[PDB]
Amino acid sequence: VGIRFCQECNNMLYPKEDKENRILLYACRNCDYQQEADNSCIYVNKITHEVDELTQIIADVSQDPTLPRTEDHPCQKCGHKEAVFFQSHSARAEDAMRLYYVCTAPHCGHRWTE
Amino acid sequence: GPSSQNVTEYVVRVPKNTTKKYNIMAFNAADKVNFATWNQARLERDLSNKPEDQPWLLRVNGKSGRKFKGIKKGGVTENTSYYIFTQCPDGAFEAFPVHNWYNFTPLARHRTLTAEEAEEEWERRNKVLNHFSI
Amino acid sequence: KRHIDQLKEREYNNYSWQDLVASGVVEYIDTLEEETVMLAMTPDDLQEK
Amino acid sequence: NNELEPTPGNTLRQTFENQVNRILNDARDKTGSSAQKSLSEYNNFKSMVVSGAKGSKINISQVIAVVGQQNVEGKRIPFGFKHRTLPHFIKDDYGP
Ligand SMILES: [Zn+2]
Ligand SMILES: [Zn+2]
Repeated sequence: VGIRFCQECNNMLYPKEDKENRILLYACRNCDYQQEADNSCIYVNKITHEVDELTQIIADVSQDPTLPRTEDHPCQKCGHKEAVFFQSHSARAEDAMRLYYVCTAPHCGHRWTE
Repeated sequence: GPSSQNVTEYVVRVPKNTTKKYNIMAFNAADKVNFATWNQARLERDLSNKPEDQPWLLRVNGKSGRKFKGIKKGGVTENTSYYIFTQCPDGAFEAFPVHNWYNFTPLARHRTLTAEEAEEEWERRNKVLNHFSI
Repeated sequence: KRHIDQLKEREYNNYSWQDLVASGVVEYIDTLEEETVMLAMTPDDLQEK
Repeated sequence: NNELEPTPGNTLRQTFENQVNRILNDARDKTGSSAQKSLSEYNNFKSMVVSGAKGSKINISQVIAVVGQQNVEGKRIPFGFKHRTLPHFIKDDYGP
């Protein structure tokens, strides 16, 4: 799923097929450096696009003076009783009125939806 | 250790003259070049530009050896001069001015794709994908 | 309040707008910078806990 | 809390905001009816509205009861700032 760079000329390693041992070989076009593939899959295309933005929001958003705050929902990892919540603010806005939270305690940065 | 409790004081001089101009030769750490493997080197100004401005051409080991191209930095003394500080047998320090900064990079002596030929190849390949469709 | 009772005296005190900016109580705010700010419209009504 | 269910052919925002708009319209209609409910026979607005000379029955309610709900481009006031309408609100405020 990732990418492979050549170890000699630092370029993009293409996948190739050899008719001897039935194993995927990654080859270079400039040089002909070789090696075998460990996962033996090339292409993947996610159309659902249901990526949870809990992996994209940053912990320093709790320094924003223009975001609402809450005393109801406390943090689990530290027990702080003050959070700051917001919406998806991104694409995939068909049914996007969820409410992600971020703890505001210094050096906690814990994030969670509900 | 002496790096922790080490103490000393040495004199510094800045001679108004030198027998040779001093330059910096910089290498990417990521290459981790073994200088011991350099049995010999040749060093000449680059010929693409056909002097003091010329980029350097470094050829390691005389005949059979490595090759790098050195490209001059934009500035070296535009705001602050750079000095080479060297230790002398008397313990005193000697400072040497840096004349220039050259950037040295590794070279790929493999593969030669050709212009007009490459473009012609691309169109045929592009054409081939369009042909025999549905 | 120390800034007001000495600002109503500019006629014979030589204390004016310039001595007010240089003391860090007001500040010019551009339009771009105005997107990273949180404004209150009125002190006595929006800054109460 | 994700307890809304979209209707056929309606996004959640649609379904969301059009339900909010329907509630706002019902409230405005009730306020207008209340404003109309209280006039006298000697009133001079009712005297120009009834005879049809000048005016309409909504100007009475706008003068007496409620101006109502504004909207540009046929939809609610947009977010001209980023996630706000003015620097006097907190972000993503959807109230009336
Ligand atoms: Zn390669
Ligand atoms: Zn926390």
